[PDB]
Amino acid sequence: EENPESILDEHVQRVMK
Amino acid sequence: YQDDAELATRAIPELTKLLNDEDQVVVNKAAVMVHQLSKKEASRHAIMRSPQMVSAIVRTMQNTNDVETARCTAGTLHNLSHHREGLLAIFKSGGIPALVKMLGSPVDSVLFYAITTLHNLLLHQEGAKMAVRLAGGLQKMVALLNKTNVKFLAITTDCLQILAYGNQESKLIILASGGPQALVNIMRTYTYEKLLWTTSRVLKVLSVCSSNKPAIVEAGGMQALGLHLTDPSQRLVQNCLWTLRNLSDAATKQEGMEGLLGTLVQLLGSDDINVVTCAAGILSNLTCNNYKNKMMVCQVGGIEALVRTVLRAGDREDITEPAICALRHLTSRHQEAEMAQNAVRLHYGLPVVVKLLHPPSHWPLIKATVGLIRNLALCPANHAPLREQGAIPRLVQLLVRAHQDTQRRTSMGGTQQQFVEGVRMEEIVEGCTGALHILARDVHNRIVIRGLNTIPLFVQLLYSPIENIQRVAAGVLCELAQDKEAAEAIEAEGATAPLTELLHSRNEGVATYAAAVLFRMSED
Repeated sequence: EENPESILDEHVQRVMK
Repeated sequence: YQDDAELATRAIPELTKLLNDEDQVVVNKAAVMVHQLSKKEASRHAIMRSPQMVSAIVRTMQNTNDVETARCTAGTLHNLSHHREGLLAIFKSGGIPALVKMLGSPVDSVLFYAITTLHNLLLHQEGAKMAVRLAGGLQKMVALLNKTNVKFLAITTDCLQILAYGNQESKLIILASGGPQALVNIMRTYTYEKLLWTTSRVLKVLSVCSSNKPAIVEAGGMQALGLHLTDPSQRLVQNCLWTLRNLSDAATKQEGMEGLLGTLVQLLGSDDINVVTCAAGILSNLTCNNYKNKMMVCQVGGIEALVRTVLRAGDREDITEPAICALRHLTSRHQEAEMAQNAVRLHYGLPVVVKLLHPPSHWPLIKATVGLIRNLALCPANHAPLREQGAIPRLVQLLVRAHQDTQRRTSMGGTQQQFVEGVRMEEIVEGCTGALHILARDVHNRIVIRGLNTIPLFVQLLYSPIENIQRVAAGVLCELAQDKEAAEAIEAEGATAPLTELLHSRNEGVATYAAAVLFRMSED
């Protein structure tokens, strides 16, 4: 279901902007 | 929830038993459940706080090549890395060397789980830097710069920035791994703001390195960084500028700099003082000893823009010093030098330039300004104006002060000769005398120079142990010797004896000027 690219998108969402 | 931190706890030893099972079929079952026990507030802190778990989970991931359990495990560690207890727990079980092994995984989801977790460890776990370096994550990360997912590259390049910062060990390895060329490739290929920014940060860190500097330059770093100076993002532009200033002293041999140079010139008219400062700094280093760059900057209006920069800077010496230095480079030794010398006058620069010789200017700016004045004086049309602004009296005054200071050190202030505000007074003595040598080509300037009673000093400068000073002193005396009255004064001052000895100087310049003074004085 969840695209294994959301892992990065989420990470980026928290570490920086 | 009242049974999560109670049953899952009694469930931890359970799944932990399965993860160590020899049957490569059910070990996958636990991997899934364990991953699930990483989404709940309890189960998360259950496994995370269960040293037994963490260890097995990590061992599983790396061992099982099964392109299905590799992600369940990898996915577990990543959920734990969002908590300090998790980071520490992962660190103790030796997850780092494992995660680094998974960076070679052909399963994107695993790859992403690996780089993101390592990023968390390198961001909040002390000791992570050593471990990643130890496992050889550096070369691995440099290899992965061949991928194309931009968010992935941003994460990867940020890790490299964290590991490289203030460590030549990492920097050396990055270089050997072909990092510079890869990093420059990213800057000239992608447009994802975050990625360009993070990559520019790695380059900034490497640019202060001695071995990485010439490498980044050869890879084409100057030109690539120059591609983003017009980008909307201020942090990107400013990072490219800082890195550019650092590389600029080792890039005086590059071609295809037209674009960068033109952009730097227009950046001088920026509203941001910090952009202006860097831009002037970079132009100063790129026009040093590079006739090509000099011709280009002049061609795109560099002279006018730099004089404007000086006017706008006011008493801010961090800006006028490099801007004045750039102007000095642009006014000599190149096809358009003469045009540059005239343009400074045509753009009302002579008055401002001469004023810079006066307080509140400090010595470094003064030193740079004297040199510019020497170049400006190569253009005969600048003689009268330079004289009208009081240049000669101030140059002589500066010469007298600096010479006396070197005299109060011929005794012992510390050593042969040290600095004052970062400048050796011997350099001011040389610079001023050199400016007067050129200015003395004009008959009216000679009258002024002679009228200030400078001949005695110029003669004593012939005894200077510094060759360059002996040379400019002999030079100015040669120019003044064409006037009979000055020629008699030079002789009365006993210059013949020292000039005669300088005929044997090991410095051709010194021997030639000395001889020229004697010839001028003989056939009158």
